[PDB]
Amino acid sequence: SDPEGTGGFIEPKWLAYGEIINGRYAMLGAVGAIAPEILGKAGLIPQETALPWFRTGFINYWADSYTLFVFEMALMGFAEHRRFQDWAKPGSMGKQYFLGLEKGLGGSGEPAYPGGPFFNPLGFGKDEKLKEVKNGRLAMLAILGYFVQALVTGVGPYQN
Amino acid sequence: MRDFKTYLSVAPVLSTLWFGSLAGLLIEINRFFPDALTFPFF
Amino acid sequence: SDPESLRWNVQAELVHSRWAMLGAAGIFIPEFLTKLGILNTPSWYTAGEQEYFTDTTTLFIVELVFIGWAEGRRWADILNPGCVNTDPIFPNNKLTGTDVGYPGGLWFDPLGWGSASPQKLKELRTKEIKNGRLAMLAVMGAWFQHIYTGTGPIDNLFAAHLADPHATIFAAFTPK
Amino acid sequence: LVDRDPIKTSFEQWAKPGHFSRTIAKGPDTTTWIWNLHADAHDFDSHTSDLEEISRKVFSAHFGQLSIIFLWLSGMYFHGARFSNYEAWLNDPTHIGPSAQVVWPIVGQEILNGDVGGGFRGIQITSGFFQIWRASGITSELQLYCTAIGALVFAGLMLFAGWFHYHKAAPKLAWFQDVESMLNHHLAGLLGLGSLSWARHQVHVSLPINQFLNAGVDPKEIPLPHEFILNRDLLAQLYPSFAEGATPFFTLNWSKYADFLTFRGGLDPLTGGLWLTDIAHHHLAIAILFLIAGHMYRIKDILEAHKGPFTGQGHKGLYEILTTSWHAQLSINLAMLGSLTIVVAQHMYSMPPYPYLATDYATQLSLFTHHMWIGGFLIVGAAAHAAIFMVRDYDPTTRYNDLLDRVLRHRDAIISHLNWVCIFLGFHSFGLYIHNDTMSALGRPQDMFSDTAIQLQPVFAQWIQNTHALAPGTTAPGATASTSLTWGGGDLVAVGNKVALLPIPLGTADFLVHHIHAFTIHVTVLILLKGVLFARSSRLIPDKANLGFRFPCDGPGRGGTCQVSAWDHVFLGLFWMYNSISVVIFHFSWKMQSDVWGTINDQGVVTHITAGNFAQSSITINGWLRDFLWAQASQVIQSYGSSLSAYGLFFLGAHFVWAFSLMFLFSGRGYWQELIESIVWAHNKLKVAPATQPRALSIVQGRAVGVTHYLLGGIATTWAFFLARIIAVG
Amino acid sequence: GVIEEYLEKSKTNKELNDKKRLATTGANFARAYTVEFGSCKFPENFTGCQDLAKQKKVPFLSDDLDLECEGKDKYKCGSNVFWKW
Ligand code: CLA
Ligand SMILES: CC(=CC=C/C(C)=C/C=C/C=C(C)/C=C/C=C(C)/C=C/C1=C(C)CCCC1(C)C)/C=C/C1=C(C)CCCC1(C)C
Ligand SMILES: CC(=CC=C/C(C)=C/C=C/C=C(C)/C=C/C=C(C)/C=C/C1=C(C)CCCC1(C)C)/C=C/C1=C(C)CCCC1(C)C
Ligand SMILES: CC(=CC=C/C(C)=C/C=C/C=C(C)\C=C\C=C(C)\C=C\C1=C(C)CCCC1(C)C)/C=C/C1=C(C)CCCC1(C)C
Ligand SMILES: CCCCCCCCCCCCO[C@H]1O[C@H](CO)[C@@H](O[C@H]2O[C@H](CO)[C@@H](O)[C@H](O)[C@H]2O)[C@H](O)[C@H]1O
Ligand SMILES: CCCCCCCCCCCCO[C@H]1O[C@H](CO)[C@@H](O[C@H]2O[C@H](CO)[C@@H](O)[C@H](O)[C@H]2O)[C@H](O)[C@H]1O
Ligand SMILES: CC1=C(C/C=C(\C)CCC[C@H](C)CCC[C@@H](C)CCCC(C)C)C(=O)c2ccccc2C1=O
Ligand SMILES: OC[C@H]1O[C@](CO)(O[C@H]2O[C@H](CO)[C@@H](O)[C@H](O)[C@H]2O)[C@@H](O)[C@@H]1O
Repeated sequence: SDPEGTGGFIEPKWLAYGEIINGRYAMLGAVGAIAPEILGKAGLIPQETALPWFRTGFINYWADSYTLFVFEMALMGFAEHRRFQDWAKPGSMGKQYFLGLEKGLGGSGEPAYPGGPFFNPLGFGKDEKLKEVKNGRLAMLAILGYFVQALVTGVGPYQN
Repeated sequence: MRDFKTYLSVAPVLSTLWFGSLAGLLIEINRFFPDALTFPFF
Repeated sequence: SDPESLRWNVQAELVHSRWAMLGAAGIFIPEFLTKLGILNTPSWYTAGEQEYFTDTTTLFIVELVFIGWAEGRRWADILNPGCVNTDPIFPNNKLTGTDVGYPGGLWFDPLGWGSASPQKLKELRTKEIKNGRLAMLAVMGAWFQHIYTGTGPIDNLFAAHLADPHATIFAAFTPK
Repeated sequence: LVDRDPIKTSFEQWAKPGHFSRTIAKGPDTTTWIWNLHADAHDFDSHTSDLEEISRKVFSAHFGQLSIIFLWLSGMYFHGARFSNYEAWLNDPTHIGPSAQVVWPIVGQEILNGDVGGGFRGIQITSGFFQIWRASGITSELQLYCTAIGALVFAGLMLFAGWFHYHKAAPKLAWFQDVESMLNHHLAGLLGLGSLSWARHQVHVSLPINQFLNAGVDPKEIPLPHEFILNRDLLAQLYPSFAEGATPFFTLNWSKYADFLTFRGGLDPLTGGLWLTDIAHHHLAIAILFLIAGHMYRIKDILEAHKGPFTGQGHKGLYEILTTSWHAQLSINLAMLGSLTIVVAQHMYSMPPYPYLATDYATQLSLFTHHMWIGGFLIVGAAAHAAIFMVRDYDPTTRYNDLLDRVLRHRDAIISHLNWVCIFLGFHSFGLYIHNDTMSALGRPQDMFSDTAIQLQPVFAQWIQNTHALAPGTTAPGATASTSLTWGGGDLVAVGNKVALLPIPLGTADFLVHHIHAFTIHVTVLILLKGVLFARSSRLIPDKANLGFRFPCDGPGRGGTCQVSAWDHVFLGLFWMYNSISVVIFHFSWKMQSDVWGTINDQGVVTHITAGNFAQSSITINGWLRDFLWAQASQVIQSYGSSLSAYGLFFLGAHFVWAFSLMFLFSGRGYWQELIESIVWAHNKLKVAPATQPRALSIVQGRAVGVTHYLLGGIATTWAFFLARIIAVG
Repeated sequence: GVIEEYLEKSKTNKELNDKKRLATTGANFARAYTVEFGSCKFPENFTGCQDLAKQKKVPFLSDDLDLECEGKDKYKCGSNVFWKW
């Protein structure tokens, strides 16, 4: 049958709750701070013809370049909509191998978190003494947002 | 899929894919012979 | 809410398909086959290098006198006898319909079990790779595109141009 | 209908004769219903007796206009791009004479394609892109080629919002049937946030990128594709980066400035398109309002309020049903939208807002008559649709005893006056001219009405024009010139190719056209006014809202009983307005060229396209084909074998099509029946006719194929007459 | 077409060609096939001597990445004594 797409007060919000959750670790720059020593800046159009920003940043880059940028975001977007179909369910994913009884070996199950199950029961001594895990990382997202253009330039920190 | 004794229908103005085109192929004879006013024959 | 949307010949589109596509067979394996460096070389002197040309458009005539003949015989007795008038059995005819062809005339028929059944088993074979051939050739007919567009130097036409790195065309692989 | 209603078929209705009132298109065959179907296709007395949907259709099948205006414009930006002449024309204006369209040399074609400027074959333009396009804080041909697809973007999308309505299971009542906010929004931030946003991309980028164009260069010897960011360093030439001010307010010092704006008025010597150093300030100074303004409000309250003695008790309550009409809240609009378009048509020609207009004569009068026929074609409408109200829209009579029930109370009255108004005019408003003929052809000028014989004396001046160009000495601040250079007082020096605007003098031959307009504007309106007013009931027919606002004519009795109705008042009211506009046009160019347009050289001895021939000689209404129609038009009937030629070559057709209208306008109906059978007979003998009962035209269809033709005839006639006497000298 | 010898004598050839030193690109920044440079170590303004300079040095530039971090200085504001002038 024809594919589905139910709107209803607030799908737009479940997938809109989700969009920012992904963007909260695609926040990247300060979540994984080792990520950019200077990688937040993409480094457009600075040909051995010419130039970057403008006075920039200039004492954008060496680089990790290239092409094959569309093929990625498309091809691995050709997976985002599969853990969205496959586990509609009727399970058989573990096609195993025709012969061989020696395949008890499992791996996990369906995972969310420390894995197959949680696992290794046995725990607490010290470590010690649903959306807040969402809310605070747009309070990390939209923050670099203005920090791209984060300048007064002609002048600077009035505050100071 | 269409054999013998009339066939399937078509719209209000398929005449607008009959004025435009067919007829349209005819400018296509009015540049192959970019000219008329009598005509050689075959 | 879902298109309305069609068919019915929904039954026939599927048999210029096995036409188009099986067919692309002819181009797919013979090309690449070609035979890299056979030993080698492609040279065709024979009827061809001295008798004032060989073909092009006597090419077609002879060439598809046959295709002529055979492509016609192909769909227009695929099957369908009864072969005239006058009330509906749909395809846009089956105005063959309830009669196949003949009431006790000859051996219209192939094969016992009062039908034409080329027996029950063989979904196998041609469901798979073949309406493959439909699919396959979609993408190495999308290679036809890649394989040559770019009109190897020898012409920029309507000059945008519009930038410049380096060339393109075919033989297999890719810089990457 | 009836078909499957239910619940029980996605299976769409393709096949089974008819739909549209109920002994419908009947099994039994006919033709009338094929003009039915297209006509009244949009309507509402059928589809359903229940509002609901309709507003759910009109908010969709609306949409596909924007999207369209959007597929359109694209093929115009593309067009105004790679079919170039814009690049070529801009380094080289005063010089060029622009194109966008070009044939392909099939058959006769090519004659139409005739050297236009930056070195190429094509057909000209009187549609001032290439001049909005001055704008391009950037320039580049492939660029417009982005603005272009940027267009097709808005479209497909601003056209899948129309899937994303009606066809999608729709909003409802409240959504519009709560009106409470609508203009709140609209005027505040778009009306505002455009004009606003337009400010930001109207000094940022445009001002500078023609601040130093108004001199020379060849583009990309100027205005990069990014260049205009943070770099507030070239914004250095065109005022401070605020230097020491912070977000206006006052603790600011000017020992030498006052931000961009520094208000102009007049006209760039080198590009008299009015100054841009202003154009930001005025759009800014708009938006604010809208920005403040769209912040009402929530409705009745304000109209439920001020009444009086004779005033409007029903003022109070002026329509619950103004959330429950459309046909009403469309007709109101058209009067404004419409009447608020031809106010463009002036402020344009006596105050150009684009670089290179006036000098560009033909590329802003086309305008001033295109814009001019909407500020009229939209007004008769703005009446029609009120008639459509006045007859039907509401369910019952719940609306009662008010401003209207009032106006109607008098009605053989408001239109009783207005009438005499017109015959007072007409006699003072046209036979006025006819005097002249009868007495200038009699010939005794002593006694004409000349700008010089009947007592008026070498001055017009002392009125209000002369207190306009001179007002920069009131509460007025100032800024060299006026507001509109065409005013009485001071200044001359305007432009170095040809001319632009200068005073524009008056008296008589300006006095009386100005009055024919009155009488023309008035008797137009009489017929629409009385038309829409007497919509539903009368003492010629009271049983007279009983079908719809059309209906052919009630019937041979009562004497006449034909025209009546109000489709038809909106049929003979078009008939006038075609004049209303068609003679106002006739006015402007005969002025604007008899005086104004003309030209400088040494000692700027001015040389109008015509040494004011107007003078003593429009006053004669023959002078109007001595000096007009037979004078100019000599360019239409010379126009063969050229490049424009498509005008002269129209000017015969369409000057034919009109003279085909009368046949549709002037004739019976069981006539072409009585005829259509003789035909139908000869048809049957060969066995070739009956199926689909061929039928003559639906009394009022017939009038539909009058009128519409009479206009697309009688109109493009001049559309040709014009473009052919501004292209080429003028 | 029509062939005489031999689709070639000597086959297709130098049109992709790179071979002994397939170099260009991987190489060029054959300054820096090894962005090798200076000292090791250390004292100061390195960046030679071509390159140069040090322009404003310490943490700056070098960043680059100069290195390191120092009990400075320490950039942050106020100073450099904005020594201009
Ligand atoms: C905001 C405005 C706008 C809108 C949305 C509407 C909407 C409507 N009008 Mg309306 N109207 C308008 C402005 C508008 N009007 C104006 C300005 C006028 C004054 C002329 C009118 C005069 C008018 C009348 C008299 C009627 C309507 C009616 C209607 C309704 C019928 C619609 C229909 O079937 O299309 C009608 C369109 C056609 C059938 C297409 C034919 C168009 C022809 C004449 C071509 C025009 C010439 C052009 C140059 C030809 C193309 C080029 C060619 C040479 C290749 C509909 C609700 C009708 C009704 O009965 O109410 C329910 C009634 O007929 N209108
Ligand atoms: C300049 C160049 C380049 C390149 C390269 C390249 C470069 C290539 C390209 C390719 C392309 C492709 C593959 C595609 C693309 C597309 C695009 C880019 C687009 C974009 C856009 C925009 C911009 C916006 C809108 C959207 C779009 C998408 C349209 C070069 C340079 C140089 C120098 C210095 C010297 C010599 C050497 C070299 C090294 C050479
Ligand atoms: C979304 C937006 C916007 C905008 C802006 C806008 C939204 C603008 C607009 C404007 C508009 C305009 C500007 C209009 C125009 C119009 C036109 C142009 C038309 C014209 C015409 C006429 C005159 C009539 C008819 C015809 C035509 C059409 C031609 C934004 C938003 C936002 C948000 C939330 C977030 C943050 C940022 C912001 C920003 C705050
Ligand atoms: C005879 C004819 C034609 C004529 C024609 C004429 C003799 C005329 C016509 C006219 C048309 C028209 C005319 C249309 C149109 C149009 C337009 C496009 C318009 C536009 C405009 C506008 C926009 C608005 C207003 C202004 C104007 C008008 C400018 C034809 C005939 C024929 C024959 C033989 C047979 C077959 C068919 C044919 C081939 C057809
Ligand atoms: C057309 C019917 C005449 C009735 C109106 C005449 C009253 C005013 C006199 C002429 C009006 C036109 O105004 C025109 O005057 C002069 C022509 O003499 C021109 O004079 C211009 O040329 C010279 C060049 O430096 C100098 O004399 C002036 O500095 C300069 O303004 C101007 O380009 C224009 O300002
Ligand atoms: C958070 C993980 C790294 C540091 C967290 C734990 C304390 C940090 C170690 C400090 C080591 C001794 O003191 C140190 O404190 C800070 C944290 O390293 C350093 O912070 C450093 O981080 C910057 C990162 O670009 C560098 O420019 C400098 O080396 C310095 O700014 C001090 O400049 C350093 O002198
Ligand atoms: C001339 C005239 C007619 C006769 C006009 C007619 C019959 C015009 C209708 C002719 C139609 C449009 C011809 C349609 C035929 C073609 C569409 C069929 C072939 C399809 C094409 C491929 C040609 C009236 O019916 C009429 C009615 C009321 C008042 C005045 C008049 C009036 O003045
Ligand atoms: O093995 C990965 C590769 O990337 C590393 C991780 O190994 O880290 C940076 O370098 C790559 C280039 O290889 C960058 O694209 C990557 O995204 C960076 O984090 C580097 O050490 C390795 O070369």
